[PDB]
Amino acid sequence: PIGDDECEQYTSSVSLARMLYGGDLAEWVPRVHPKTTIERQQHGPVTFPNASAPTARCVTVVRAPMGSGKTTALIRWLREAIHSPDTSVLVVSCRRSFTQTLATRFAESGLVDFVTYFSSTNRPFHRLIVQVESLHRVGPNLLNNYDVLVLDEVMSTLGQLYSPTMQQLGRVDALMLRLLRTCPRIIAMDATANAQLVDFLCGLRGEKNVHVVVGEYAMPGFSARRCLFLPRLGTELLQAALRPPGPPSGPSPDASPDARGATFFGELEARLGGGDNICIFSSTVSFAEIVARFCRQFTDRVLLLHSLTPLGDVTTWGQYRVVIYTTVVTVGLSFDPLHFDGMFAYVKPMNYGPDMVSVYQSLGRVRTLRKGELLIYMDGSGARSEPVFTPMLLNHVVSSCGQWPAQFSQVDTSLGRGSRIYNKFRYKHYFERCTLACLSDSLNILHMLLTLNCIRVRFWGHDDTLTPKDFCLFLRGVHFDALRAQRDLRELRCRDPEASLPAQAAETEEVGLFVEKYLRSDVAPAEIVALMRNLNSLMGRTRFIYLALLEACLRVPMATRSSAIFRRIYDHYATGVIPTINVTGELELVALPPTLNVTPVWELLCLCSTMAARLHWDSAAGGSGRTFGPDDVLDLLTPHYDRYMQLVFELGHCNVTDGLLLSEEAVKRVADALSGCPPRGSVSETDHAVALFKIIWGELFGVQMAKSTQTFPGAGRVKNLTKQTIVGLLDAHHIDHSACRTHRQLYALLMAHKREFAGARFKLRVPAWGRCLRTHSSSANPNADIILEAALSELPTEAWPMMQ
Amino acid sequence: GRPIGDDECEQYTSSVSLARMLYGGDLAEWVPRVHPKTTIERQQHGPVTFPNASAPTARCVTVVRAPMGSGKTTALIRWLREAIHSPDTSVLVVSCRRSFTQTLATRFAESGLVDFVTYRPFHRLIVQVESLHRVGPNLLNNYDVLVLDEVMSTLGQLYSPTMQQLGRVDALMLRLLRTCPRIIAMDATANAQLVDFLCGLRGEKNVHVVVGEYAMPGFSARRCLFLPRLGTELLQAALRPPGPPSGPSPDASPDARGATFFGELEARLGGGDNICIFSSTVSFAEIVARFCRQFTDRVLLLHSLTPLGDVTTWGQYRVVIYTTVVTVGLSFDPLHFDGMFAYVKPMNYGPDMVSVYQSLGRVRTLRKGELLIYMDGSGARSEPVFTPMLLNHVVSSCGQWPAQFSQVTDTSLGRGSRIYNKFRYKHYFERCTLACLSDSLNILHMLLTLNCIRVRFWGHDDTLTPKDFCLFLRGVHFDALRAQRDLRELRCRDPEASLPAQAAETEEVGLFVEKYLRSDVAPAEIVALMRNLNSLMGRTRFIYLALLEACLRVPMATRSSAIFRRIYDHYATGVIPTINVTGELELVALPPTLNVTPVWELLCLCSTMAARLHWDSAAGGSGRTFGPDDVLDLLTPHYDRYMQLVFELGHCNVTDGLLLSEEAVKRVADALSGCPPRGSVSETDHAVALFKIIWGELFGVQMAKSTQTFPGAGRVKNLTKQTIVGLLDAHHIDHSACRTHRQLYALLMAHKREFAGARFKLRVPAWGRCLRTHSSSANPNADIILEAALSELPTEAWPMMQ
DNA sequence: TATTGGGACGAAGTGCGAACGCTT
DNA sequence: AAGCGTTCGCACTTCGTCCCAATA
Ligand SMILES: Nc1ncnc2c1ncn2[C@@H]1O[C@H](COP(=O)(O)OP(=O)(O)OP(O)(O)=S)[C@@H](O)[C@H]1O
Ligand SMILES: Nc1ncnc2c1ncn2[C@@H]1O[C@H](COP(=O)(O)OP(=O)(O)OP(O)(O)=S)[C@@H](O)[C@H]1O
Ligand SMILES: [Mg+2]
Repeated sequence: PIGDDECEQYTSSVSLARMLYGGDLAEWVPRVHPKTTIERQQHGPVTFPNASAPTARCVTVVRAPMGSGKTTALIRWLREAIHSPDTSVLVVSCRRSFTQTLATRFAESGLVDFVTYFSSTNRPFHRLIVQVESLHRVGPNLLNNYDVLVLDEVMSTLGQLYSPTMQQLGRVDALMLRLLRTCPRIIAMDATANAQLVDFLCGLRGEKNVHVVVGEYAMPGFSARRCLFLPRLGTELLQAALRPPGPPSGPSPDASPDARGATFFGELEARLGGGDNICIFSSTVSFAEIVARFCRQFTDRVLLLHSLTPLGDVTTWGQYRVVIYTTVVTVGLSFDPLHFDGMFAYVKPMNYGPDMVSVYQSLGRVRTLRKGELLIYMDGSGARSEPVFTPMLLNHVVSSCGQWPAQFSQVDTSLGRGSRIYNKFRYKHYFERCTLACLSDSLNILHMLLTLNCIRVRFWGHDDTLTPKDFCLFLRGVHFDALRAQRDLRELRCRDPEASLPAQAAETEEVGLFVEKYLRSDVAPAEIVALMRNLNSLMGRTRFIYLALLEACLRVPMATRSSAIFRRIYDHYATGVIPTINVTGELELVALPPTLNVTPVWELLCLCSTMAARLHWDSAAGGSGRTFGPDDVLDLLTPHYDRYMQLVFELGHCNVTDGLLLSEEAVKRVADALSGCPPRGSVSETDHAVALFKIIWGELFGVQMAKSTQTFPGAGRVKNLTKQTIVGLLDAHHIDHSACRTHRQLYALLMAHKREFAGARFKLRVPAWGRCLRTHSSSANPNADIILEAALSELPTEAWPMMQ
Repeated sequence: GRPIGDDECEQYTSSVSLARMLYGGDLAEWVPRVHPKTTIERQQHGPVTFPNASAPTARCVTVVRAPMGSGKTTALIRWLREAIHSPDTSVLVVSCRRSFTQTLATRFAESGLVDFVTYRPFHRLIVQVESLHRVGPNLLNNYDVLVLDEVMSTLGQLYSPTMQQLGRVDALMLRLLRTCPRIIAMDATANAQLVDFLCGLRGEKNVHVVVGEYAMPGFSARRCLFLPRLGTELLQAALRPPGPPSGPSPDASPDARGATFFGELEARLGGGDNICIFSSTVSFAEIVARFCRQFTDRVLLLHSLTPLGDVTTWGQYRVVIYTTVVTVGLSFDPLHFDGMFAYVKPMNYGPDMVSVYQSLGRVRTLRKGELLIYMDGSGARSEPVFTPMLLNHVVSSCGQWPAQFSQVTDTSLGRGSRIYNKFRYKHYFERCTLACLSDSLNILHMLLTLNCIRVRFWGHDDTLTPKDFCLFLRGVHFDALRAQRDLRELRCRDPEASLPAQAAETEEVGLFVEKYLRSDVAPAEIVALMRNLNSLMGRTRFIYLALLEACLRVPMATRSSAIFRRIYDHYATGVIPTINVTGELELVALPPTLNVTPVWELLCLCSTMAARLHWDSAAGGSGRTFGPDDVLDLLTPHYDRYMQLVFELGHCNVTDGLLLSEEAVKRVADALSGCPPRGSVSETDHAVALFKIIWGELFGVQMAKSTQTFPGAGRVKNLTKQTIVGLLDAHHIDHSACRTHRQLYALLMAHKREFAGARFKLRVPAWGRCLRTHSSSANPNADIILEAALSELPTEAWPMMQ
C-alpha cells in the first residue's frame, strides 16, 4: 500500500528542495517585494543591466545555471562599470579556479592581480582578485573603499564561513560587513542564489535598490544531457567477472526477467565492450577501486583519481579510455575538449560524506558528452531513516515570510556567533548536512539541482512523468535492491597490493566517530592507520587510554579535584567502542569495559597531571617543553615520594582485576618493572627517583626519558637567545654581568662561559603515534565533546537531598 | 618526622586571603584603597545603629555588614520609624529567609497597615524573595524606601534549582535598584562586589558603608574548639553488645593529643550536662544517638525524615540531635543547654559552610559557652582550590572575581541578565571548596571569626603560623582516614528505620539522580527504585525506557546513526547503583554493545507510535485514549518491518550486551510465542496481541481499560472547558439548541451509546514516573547541555578535500 | 651446531654570520 | 637613518632504534 502519508511527504520533500535552492524566485520576489523588479531570461546567454546609465539599480543579484556564459556577461559589464581609469574595484571568489583564471582572462582592463603573497606595499591595492579563505592577510591594505563589488558563487562565498578550514573568522566577517554596505555598486551571482539572499540584500540597501535576474538557458553540453536513475546495481554480473569464473552449471535463480530493471554494471559492460570512451564518478573510494578492477577486463587503459593519488593535470584525460574520479575534481578545472561518450555515477549519501551540492559541482566537470548519456545510481544502504523534509517544516516555512528555523525545528543554550552574515545563512549548512540521513530528500535535492540546469531527469520505466505513487514505489525498490547487494561489496573489497587501506578505513562511520572524539581533525589517514594498528593490542589500548585521560585532566583542571567530575570524564573517554586494525589488515571493533572503582586510577592521574604541568607538557608539540636534570626529577617526586611508591606498588596486585586499566596483563607489567628497581635506600636518592620516574611514565603512558643536546637549559635553543632570557642564565651561576647593552655582546659573553652549562639533561618524548591527540593547545571548531568539557568546567555540583 | 619548610606557606596564606575576600573581611580596608569618595564607619561598642534617616546627612543608599547577634532588626526598627513620615510614604521589605516573613509583620508595633506575603493598594508589604515572580507584577513601579534584608541570601535564593521567572526577576530587582531613592541592605557577609555593584548603579559619592565589630555575650561570644581526634576506639568499646564488656588494650596508652570527640562528649554527658548535637550527615547522627541511649533515656533525634518539632519542645531532653532542618525554622532562645557539639563533613553533594554556619547559630545561648567541632576530611583528600594563581589574578584586578576555576573563557546559558552574572562567582566558589579540607576549614574559621566568636584549635592556645596549621591539618586527615573503618563496621543495622537517609548520602547515588531522574525526588522513592533495579529484567526495562524518552527530547537521534551512538553510549553504558535483597547498596555495570542497530531500529519505531499518542511518562503513560481501531493505525503504516524486529531480536545469533542479553532474548522469544500466525484470525486482534508484547515486555508498560465516558476527558461530576463543545459536532449532526458550554453535556449523554467501543490507555509503572522527560522543567545539568549540542550542531565531513 | 656486536639512518639540536623590522 | 632586539639558513653531529651477519 501507499500508506496515506506518502502523498504529503513526497510533495513536502520536493517543495522544500525547490525552496532551499531558489527554484521559486520568480513567484516569491514579485509577491513579497513589489518594489524589486525581476528579469526572466528564457533563451540565450545571461545579460546584466545597463552598466553605465543612471537608471539601473545599484544592487543586482543573479540566479543563473552552471554553463550559461556568466563570466562573459561579467566581462561585458565590468569593462563598462569601471567608469574611469581611476575607478577602483574588488572581486571575491570561493573557488580556486577563478583566482587563476580571471586575472589571466581579463584583457579589457589593466593593473588586475590575483591573491596577495609578496606585493605588500605601504596600500596601492585595486583590481584585486581574492580567494575568500585568504582574505584576512589582505584586509588592512584595502583601505575600506571601492567603487564596484563582484561576488560569483556567492552562496559558496558566504558558505565557506562554516568550514573548519577558515580561521580568524570574526575579523573577516567584520570586513565583509564593511564592503557590503553599498559604498560600491553590488553584483552577486550563483547557480543556487536564493530568497534569503534577496531578502538579506534588502536588509543592507533597501527594497528600492535591489534587482533580480533569473536565467533559464545553459549550453548544449547540459541542455541536451539526459540523466536517468537506474533501479539496481547488478553485482551478480560483477561477481561473474571480477572474480575467477564460477562453476560450469547451476547459476543464480533470481532476477531471470532482468527483475524488469537495467543494472549499472550491466549497462557499463555494453559501452566498454562497444569501444566507447567513458568516465565514472564515485562518491566513495571503496567502489572506485572496485570499478577500476572491473574495467581492466574490457579495456586496459584506465585512470583512477582520488585524494591519496598524486597530482595529475586534467589535460592528460585525452589519452585514457576510462577515467574514474571522486570529489577531488571540485578544486580542479573543467575538461573543455570533446572526448567522453557518456558518464556514470555512484552516489552514496552518508553522514560524513559529500553534500549533494558537492556531487553536482563534480558531475559538471566534463562539459560535452557525445551521446548525451548520464546514468546515476543512488545507494540507499547506510541512509534509510525517517525523512527530514516533513510537512511539519513546510507549514512553518510557508506560513512565515520564507524564513527557515536555525535548528531541526524551532528551538536554546547556544554558542557565541558571528554577525548578521554568519547567522542569516546557518540554516543552509544545517539542512545540507541533515538531509544526507535519508535517500528520499537526498534524491529530491539531487533531482532539483539537475532540473535547475535543463538536464532532462528521468527514472526507469516512467519516460515522462511521475505521480507520488510512482515515486514511492521506486524507492521501495532501490532501498532493498541496494541493501541485499551490499554484502557483495565486502567480498569483492580490495585485499590486493593496490588496496588503498588508509582511504578504505577512513570511509567507515566507526572511524569517523572516533576521529571526531579523540584526535585533531587535520590528521592524515596514513597516521590514523599507524595508530589503529597499535590499539588492537591490549597493551596498546591501555597506553592510549591512560594518555587520553592525562590530556583531558590538563584541559579540564577541575577533574583533578572533584571525584564526581572525574567519573563523567572517565565514562566518556575510557569506555565504549574503538575501531582497530588487526594483524591481517582487516578492521575490527573493540569494546572497552567499565570499572566500578576508579579511585586507584584517579589518584595516579591526580599525581601525574601536576608533574606534567611542571614540565610544560604538550603531546602535540612532541612532549615536554622543558629539559630537567636528575636532581629536578628528585625535586618533582620528593613532596609525595612515599605515595608514588605506594601507588606504583598497589597496581602490581590489585584486589580485583576490574575493567581495562586493572586487567590481568596490565597489572603484571608494573609488578615485573619493580623487579629492576634498586631497593629503597640501597642507592642515592638522585638515582632511585630517576628509576621510579622512568617506571611510572614508562609503563603507564609509554613515554621515554631521552637525553638532549641543549647547551643552555629551558625551552630555547642557542638560535633563540633574547635580551630577557639571557639574564636568568646570568643570575644563576653568578656570571660577572655588567656587560655592554647590545645583545651581540651578551651572546659573546655566554659563548665564552658555555662550559658552566655542561652536565646531563633529559626530555620526555611521546611515542610516534599519540603525537596526534587533541591537546590543550590544539584549538578547533566546537564538537559535542568540546561543549561537554566546557560544561564540566563551568557548572558546579548542586546539592541533592534538599530542604527546597 | 615530616618536612614542611616554607613551600606550603603560600597555600595557607592564599587560602585564608581568598576566604577573607569572598565574605567581606576587608571592608574598611579596601574601600579607602579603591573607592575614596564612598563614606565608611566602624561601630565597636554595643548594638549597631544605622545613620539618622531624617537629617540632611541621610545620603542615598546604605549597606550594612553587621555580625549575627548584634541587633540588626532592632536597628532597622529605629531607622524605619525615622524613614516613615506621613502614611502616604512608600516602603517595601525583602527577605530570603522564611523567619522574617512571620516575624517582622508581627513584631512592628511602631507602624500600621504592615502585612506579610500575599495569598494595587500594596504598601508596607513584607515578602519572601522566592514569591517575587507572583508578587512583583502586582506591585506599583517605585517605592520611596527599599530594604534588602540578608541581601547576599536574598539574591542568593535567586540561584536555587526551583527558581521561577528568573529572566524577569533579575530585571525587576534591577528596576528597584535603579530608581528607588533610599535603599538599605543588611547581609552579615556583604562584600566588596556588592559595594562595587551599587557604586556602579548609583555613583561612588552616594553610597555609605556600616561595619559592625561587636555582638552580644553568649549569642556570639562562645569558645569554639576544633578537635584533632574522633576517638572511635572508645565508641566501638562503648557500643559493645550484651554479654561481657571486654578488657582494655595497650593501643589505648598514647596521649591521643589530649582530646577526642567521644571522650569529651562522654566526660560532660556523664557529668550531668544537657547537650545539642548538630551533624551534617544523618549516618553519624544515628550513631551518636546510640552512644547516649546507654547513659540516659531522654534522647531525641530530629533528622530531615522525622516530623519537625517547634524548638520550645526542646529543653525537656538531655540530648537533641538534629541535621540542617533548622535552616528554615526559628532559633532556640532559652538558657537550657550547657554546651553543644557539631560534626561537619565536606562532601560534593552536601551542604556548604555558610549553611553549616547558620545551622550552628539556631541554638542561641549556652550555660558554659562551649562548642566543639570535628571536620571529617575523609572525602576531601584533594589538592587546594584557593591557589596563589587565583589570589594574584583577583587582587591585581581591583578585586574582581573570575567566576570559574580555569581562569579562562562558550556555552552562553544566561538565564538571568545582570544580577545573575555579577554574583555568579559566589555560588561557584561555595560549592567548589567542599572538594578540599583546608579551604573548607579556612572558610568555616572565617565565618565564625567574623561573627565575634573566639576560635581555637586544640593545643595551640596563642596563635597559628602556616606551619602549625599544616601540622594540625595533616593530623586530622590521618585521623578521619583510620576512624572511618569503625564507622563502617558500626552501622544503624536497620531497626525498621532510616534506609533512605543511609542511602542518599552516597556520592554514587547523587550521580544517578542527576543523570536519569527529576531532582524533585525524595529518598523514600529512590530506595524502592534501586531495589527494583537489582533484577536483570528490571535494569533492562529501565534503560529501554530511558532511551525512549531521549528519542523524544532529541529528534535527530531517531534518524542519524552517528547521533544515536552518542546517546546510547551515554544513557545505556557505564555504572549504576542498585540495592540488593540483603538490604545493602551494590554497583552494577552496563556493558557496551558493539552493534546497536537492533536497538536503534526498535526505538525508531516506538518513538513514532509514542508520538501518535501523547506519551509523557511523568504525567501518566499516554495523555490520550485509544482503541483497537487506533492500534491498527499505529502498526499498519510501517508494518513491513514491525513484523521482523520483535521476533528477530529473540533469535539473534550472538548477544553483544545487556539490551540483547541471553536472559532478555529468551524472555522476549518465550513471551512472543503466544502470537498467532497471519491466518484464521482477526487483523485487529493479531495487532493488539503484538502491541501488548512490544510495550509490555521491553518497556514494562501495560494496558488499562478506559473509565472515560467520552474520548479524552470524560468524568461527569463537574465539567471542564471545551470538552463538551469539541465533541458535540464531531458526530456530524446539529443540535441547534444553545451555545453555553455546561448545560450542553446532556446532548453527549445521548451520544455516549454510539461513541462507544473498546478503549484503553498505556500506563507507566510505579518506578518509572520519576524519569526526566520532554515535558519537564529544570535548571541545566551537563546532560541537558549535551542534548542541546547534539540537536543544534550538524555533523561535518571528515575525510576532507585537503 | 650458537647467539649477539657492529653498521644506517631519522630527528632534534649547535653555532656563524646574517636578515627583518624600527626608531634618531 | 646606524645601532640594535627577535629570529633563521645551512653545514654538522649526537641519540636511539633496526637490522643483520658472523660467530657457536
Ligand atoms: N578557462 C576558461 N577558458 C575559456 N573559457 C572559459 C574558461 N573558464 C570559463 N570559461 C567560459 O565559461 C563559459 C561557460 O558558462 P559559464 O556560466 O560562464 O561557466 P562558469 O559559471 O564560469 O563555470 P566554470 O565552472 O567557472 S568554467 C564558456 O562559454 C566560456 O566562455
Ligand atoms: N528569633 C528571634 N527570637 C527572639 N528575638 C529575636 C529573634 N530574631 C531577632 N530577635 C531580636 O533582635 C536581636 C537579635 O537579632 P540578631 O541575632 O542580631 O540578628 P537577626 O538576624 O535579627 O536574628 P535572627 O536571625 O532573626 S534569630 C535581639 O534584640 C532580639 O531580641
Ligand atoms: Mg559562476
